[PDB]
Amino acid sequence: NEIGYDDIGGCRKQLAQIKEMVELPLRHPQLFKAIGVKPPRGILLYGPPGTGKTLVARAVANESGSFFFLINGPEIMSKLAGESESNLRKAFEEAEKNAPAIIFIDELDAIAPKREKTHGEVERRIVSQLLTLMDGLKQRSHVIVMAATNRPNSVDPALRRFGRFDREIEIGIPDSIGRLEILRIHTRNIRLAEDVELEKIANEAHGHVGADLASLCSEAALQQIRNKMNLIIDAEVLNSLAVTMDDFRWALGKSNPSALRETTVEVPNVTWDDIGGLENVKRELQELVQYPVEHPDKFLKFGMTPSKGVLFYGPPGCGKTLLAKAIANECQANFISIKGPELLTMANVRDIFDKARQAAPCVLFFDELDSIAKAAADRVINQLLTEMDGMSAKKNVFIIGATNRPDIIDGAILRPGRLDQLIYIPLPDEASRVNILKANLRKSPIARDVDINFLAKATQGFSGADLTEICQRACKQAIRESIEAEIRAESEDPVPEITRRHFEEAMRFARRSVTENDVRKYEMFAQTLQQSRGIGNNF
Amino acid sequence: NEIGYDDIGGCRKQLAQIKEMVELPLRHPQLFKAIGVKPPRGILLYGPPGTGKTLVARAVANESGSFFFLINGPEIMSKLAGESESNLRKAFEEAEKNAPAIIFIDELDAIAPKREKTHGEVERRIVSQLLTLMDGLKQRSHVIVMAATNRPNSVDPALRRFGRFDREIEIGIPDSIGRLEILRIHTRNIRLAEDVELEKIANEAHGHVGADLASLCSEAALQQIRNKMNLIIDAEVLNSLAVTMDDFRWALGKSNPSALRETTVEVPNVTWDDIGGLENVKRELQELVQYPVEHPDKFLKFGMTPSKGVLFYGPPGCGKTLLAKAIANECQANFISIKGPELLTMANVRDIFDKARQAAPCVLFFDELDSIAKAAADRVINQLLTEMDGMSAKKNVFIIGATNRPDIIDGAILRPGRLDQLIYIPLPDEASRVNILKANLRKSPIARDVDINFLAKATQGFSGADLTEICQRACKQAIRESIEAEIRAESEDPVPEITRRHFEEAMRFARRSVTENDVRKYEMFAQTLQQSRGIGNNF
Ligand SMILES: Nc1ncnc2c1ncn2[C@@H]1O[C@H](COP(=O)(O)OP(=O)(O)OP(O)(O)=S)[C@@H](O)[C@H]1O
Ligand SMILES: Nc1ncnc2c1ncn2[C@@H]1O[C@H](COP(=O)(O)OP(=O)(O)OP(O)(O)=S)[C@@H](O)[C@H]1O
Ligand SMILES: Nc1ncnc2c1ncn2[C@@H]1O[C@H](COP(=O)(O)OP(=O)(O)OP(O)(O)=S)[C@@H](O)[C@H]1O
Ligand SMILES: Nc1ncnc2c1ncn2[C@@H]1O[C@H](COP(=O)(O)OP(=O)(O)OP(O)(O)=S)[C@@H](O)[C@H]1O
Ligand SMILES: [Mg+2]
Ligand SMILES: [Mg+2]
Ligand SMILES: [Mg+2]
Ligand SMILES: [Mg+2]
Repeated sequence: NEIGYDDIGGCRKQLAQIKEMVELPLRHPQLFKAIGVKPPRGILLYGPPGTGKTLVARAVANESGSFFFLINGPEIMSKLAGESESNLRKAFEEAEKNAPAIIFIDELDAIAPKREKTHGEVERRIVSQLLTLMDGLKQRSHVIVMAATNRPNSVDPALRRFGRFDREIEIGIPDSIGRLEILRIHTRNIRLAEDVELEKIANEAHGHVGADLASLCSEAALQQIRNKMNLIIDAEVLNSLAVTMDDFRWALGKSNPSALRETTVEVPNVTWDDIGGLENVKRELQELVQYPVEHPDKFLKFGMTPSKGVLFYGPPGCGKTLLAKAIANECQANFISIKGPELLTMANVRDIFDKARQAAPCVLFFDELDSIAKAAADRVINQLLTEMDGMSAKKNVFIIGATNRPDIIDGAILRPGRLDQLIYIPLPDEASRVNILKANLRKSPIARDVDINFLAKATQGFSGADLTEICQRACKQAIRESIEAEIRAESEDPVPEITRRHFEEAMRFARRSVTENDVRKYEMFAQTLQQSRGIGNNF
Repeated sequence: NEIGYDDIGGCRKQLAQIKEMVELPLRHPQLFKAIGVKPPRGILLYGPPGTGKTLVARAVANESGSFFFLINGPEIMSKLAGESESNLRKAFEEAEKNAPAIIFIDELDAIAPKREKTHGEVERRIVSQLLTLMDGLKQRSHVIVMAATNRPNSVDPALRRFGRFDREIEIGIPDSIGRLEILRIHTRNIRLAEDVELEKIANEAHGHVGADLASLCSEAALQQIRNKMNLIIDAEVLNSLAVTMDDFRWALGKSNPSALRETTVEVPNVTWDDIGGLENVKRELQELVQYPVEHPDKFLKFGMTPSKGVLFYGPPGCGKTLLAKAIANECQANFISIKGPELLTMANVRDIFDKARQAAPCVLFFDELDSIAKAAADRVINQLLTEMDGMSAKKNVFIIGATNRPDIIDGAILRPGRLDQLIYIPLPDEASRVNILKANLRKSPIARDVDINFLAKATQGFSGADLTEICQRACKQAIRESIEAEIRAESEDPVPEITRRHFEEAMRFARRSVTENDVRKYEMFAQTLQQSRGIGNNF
């Protein structure tokens, strides 16, 4: 029952990073003496609630082999004024007496809030004592101080300094692969039916931290019990209890994960095959994003630093969002998406650029920039420009912007050193429209009588989103006939695929979302955005 | 006199959940052992004041069969600091000593306010002690901690974490059926006249929580006593005391319920019969809302996910609110209505979307969107967009918007994934007008000389609101004639039905509300909203 590294999933990188700082010095002390390293003695784990950073603490407690002392934030603050000071002092004194040792301070924000913003005098005295104790740890003393907080910005800045907590590890939101690892860990003692495919549950559990995935496994078991209890304890029933995929899907539907609104920094699942049409832009994006990462030596050879800012602009529904996700996928680079409405609803723009820096190859995408232009907006745009200037081209963070309104985009964002690579995403041509329909219909069963070539030549001027709407309306016709066919059978297989007749009905009321007059305006700005940075038509 | 489950009405599902989480593990521990799920240990009951959560606590205390300890937040906070700390500690200690046990903390917000926003130090110490005690409950110990608050957002977020009050049950505003149940519960010991129909009172008591209904019964009985005494104790008078429907209606008229301004999440009472002539829109809304819920298998089969966003637009007074209510009714889905003025009058949009998520099949309606456009407005619209983008299409929450001003609707709301299903609600045609008049006159007696076809022919270009106005004017004419006839009879039924002369009088000054020029503009915007998302007529 004792927790170990095997009970933690989704943070393989972080655990190895912790081991290198807690276990490796003790196993091989001569490595650090040989090279002259100052091994870290302050480690701060941070991340949203439920990510498993108290679990990591329990793992290090039971695996490090060094004396472990656990300080709980609320426990210290629940004591009287004098007794909270003594417990902190006794914590460090015992650690130095039993070196090597690890002091773990869970819920550091409870002990060490910002002194400027702290009201009580006793609380501020505890923060001061912790700083004194942290500074009182001699280099000889083999004492590593670990801390965990889900509010890192609420901690006193003095503690996040050299010599004090100076190494920060993010136990963040797990990705799809990590979610599967957690589910496997939490289903080891739960009977599962043969139809349970935890891979699908992991892929569908967006926004779920390990704490949420633990609840999901628990709830699915209860739903299994509910089904049996409702029908009905006989031993046959007890031996027939096995969580089925239906229970997991029921649990996933009712689940309300706590990390839905957190920014995601995972590699997207969109590939080139999801776009297809924009061949030239694919090649251009590879050179702008892929080459600096894969072939950094060649750029050093030719002596010119790559520009790491791009701007997609064009008519709505032409794949600007898909392109940003596909390129990050090809490079296997993290992807942060910040839609324009999110920016306006929000020192938080600085955090986004901080997250992008932590993700070493990262594509930082600012979608729907037209919202800022159509609009706080001045503060948001100026903050973006300052952060872009603070992002060096030598760091593998690529900034991409997308706008459906190149007519109202501030020229400061196009300045060299900023989104100066201007890529125009036009309406698809007939050949492109064929590929878009093929891409959209991959998952759908289509009858042999459907000619995508005919659809492409009928959807002249149709944006990529419009073509998706035709497919959606084609499927709805198939579902309608499927339901009607089922009623006839019950009241007295029938439609297995999406036939041509469905597409005929789908295209009856279809109209292009971008008018030819609008296309003329977009083609005008394909020639004048580069020149929309001086006086222009303002005088 | 002891309170039990029979004394609680309206919250049947919540009581079932509480039984499953409290009683069922003890009856069949082997049932949980077999499937490897550990029952929960923290339950938070939340809801507006008076909904019966203290009543639920009393019921569980008298029915669970496990040691029950009650902690009243005001009682703890009325004691000195050490006394309050000792009382909490003793509560938890006694609960652990007499397991299985339930600790109920009534008014948890009084004990555990947000520490950042708490001024005193003793309060913070109490909150920290509560957290420590919650974390000190071992898995082996069979202690379930329950808490009740009418201000869940005022509770310390740390207490709503995993391993803490991690399961929340909403004891919310009862619906008509629940109101009838509560009224029946509270009329068990009150003598009722044979003419008392509690169903009508329950239907008419909008915004009444159980406490308001208890007060309503008490006030009706007081009104009966008052009426009897005003005439006048003789035993005949005492035995003639029976609450009549007049007393209940008087009490209901004088009652001022506390939950009037709370958002309602009930299934609406509007059916298709209240609309009539919008058959194509009815079928479309069925396909959009009902099919995903009833036939998810077909959507998964054809491989394309359904869009969960709709936008009604068209001339004013044509039935956009009625359509949303009726579609919510047909699917038996919960309905939340938020009007534009409400949004502008308000971190609360997130609350609306959370409520929508809790109601599993829910139609979230944003009516009178023209108010935002005519206007805080930017913040509201950006929050709406962000929340729409956070609502996955795999969850059965459907978002509908209605606007009488398609000319000033922000294009971001029409983006694919957002309210991209644009449905146009035109002025009714002659047959639609006939159906509207038939629907509006169902409850009203009408003379056989009234020809609805003639009215429909005369009301060319009239909206549904105008036809309802015509009906209201006819009824006013009938009431006036009835009053005049009554006066004549008293000073010396004559008007049993609404004759065609009344309709002739009503139609005399009736004019259409949507001009033909406005009809032309609406018909044009029926072609250009899909295209109002790029440059458009801005350059
Ligand atoms: N990465 C993970 N791998 C496996 N189980 C996990 C993981 N993260 C969370 N869990 C489970 O969910 C529980 C969450 O508890 P904690 O680890 O204390 O969460 P946390 O990281 O401490 O977040 P806070 O800030 O303390 S609320 C754990 O006890 C595990 O049972
Ligand atoms: N080239 C394309 N290939 C395949 N699908 C496409 C393409 N362009 C657009 N789509 C579809 O249209 C949807 C929206 O496209 P996006 O990638 O968001 O382009 P966009 O520039 O963001 O336009 P909007 O304003 O967001 S609709 C995608 O999710 C696809 O379903
Ligand atoms: N669902 C219900 N069924 C029956 N009676 C109810 C119900 N809800 C309230 N009542 C009655 O109204 C009284 C007040 O309800 P309480 O449960 O005491 O208040 P509450 O739900 O705790 O709200 P707060 O937040 O404590 S003011 C109860 O004692 C009952 O007499
Ligand atoms: N198709 C209809 N069938 C029956 N009654 C209708 C119809 N359209 C409108 N009405 C009547 O008019 C009232 C107002 O209609 P709504 O449902 O509010 O339509 P609307 O789109 O909201 O227009 P407004 O601006 O709110 S009046 C309803 O309560 C009905 O009494
Ligand atoms: Mg923790
Ligand atoms: Mg997009
Ligand atoms: Mg109460
Ligand atoms: Mg309305």
